Amino acid sequence: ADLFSADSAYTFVQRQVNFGPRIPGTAPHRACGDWLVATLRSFGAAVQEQTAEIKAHDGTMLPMRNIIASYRPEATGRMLLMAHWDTRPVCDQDANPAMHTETFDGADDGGSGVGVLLEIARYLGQQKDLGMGIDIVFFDTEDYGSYGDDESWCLGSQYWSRNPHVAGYKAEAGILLDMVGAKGATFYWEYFSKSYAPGLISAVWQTAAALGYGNYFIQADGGALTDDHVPVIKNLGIPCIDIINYSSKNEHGFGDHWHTQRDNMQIIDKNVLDAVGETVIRYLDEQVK
Ligand SMILES: Cc1cc2nc[nH]c2cc1C
Ligand SMILES: [Mg+2]
Ligand SMILES: [Zn+2]
Repeated sequence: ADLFSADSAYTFVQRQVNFGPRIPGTAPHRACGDWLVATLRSFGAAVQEQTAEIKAHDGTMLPMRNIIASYRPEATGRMLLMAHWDTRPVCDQDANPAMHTETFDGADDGGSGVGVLLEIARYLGQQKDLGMGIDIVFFDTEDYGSYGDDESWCLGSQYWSRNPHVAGYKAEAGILLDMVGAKGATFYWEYFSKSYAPGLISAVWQTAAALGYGNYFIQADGGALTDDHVPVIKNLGIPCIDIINYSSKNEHGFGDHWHTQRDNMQIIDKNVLDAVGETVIRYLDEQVK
């Protein structure tokens, strides 16, 4: 199956990275956001932006910019796809205490999910007579928190889930992609995903298995990860899963590149992007019925 161009997704990641770090409040962030909006529109999506001024953990006032792209916005049966598009300002997990004040590319952490969903949006824009509405949401200000302070992360998704772009917004299911591009990635059952959306997690992991991606989508418990999907679950009641590279066997749970200078384009593996994208596209295809 090649409904999902791995080369194209890779290129989308590289473009994001070549803007420079998409750090909230900086010029590369603004330019990359403009480009994301324009690209989604070029793929036939109706795109709107949700802006707000939000207070970070350190009092910094961030210009949150969520990006919402919709196909068939009038349809009542909807599918939701999510990723965060900001970059963490500092790679304060670098295994070199000197780099805890510098910037990293966020190729996997932010770039990968956005790239996969941009390629999926291209695919969808080529479809005529979609069977369901589809919303692609790029959350801002996901990666600006402090460790141990759970509420300081996922600010864009908190805001959107508490203030959706349409009153009573509902989708049948939600899929969040987070760090879905690194070589050797392992996608285990994230706890909140399986606890609140067991049917969706089963369907997606079995879809991946059927496609030959059981080496990436492992049918075993992973971590309990408070990601952008949890506010959506809690405040909108949408069953959401999180496809995220994480393993308790990793020193940090997340890949060793996470929040280091090594989260750059050299960590990206086209085959991982392809596994995730082919899986998600096949699931969508079998849901628009
Ligand atoms: C702490 C944390 C950091 C992240 N960075 C990208 N996704 C993330 C998810 C969590 C839960
Ligand atoms: Mg493919
Ligand atoms: Zn991060």
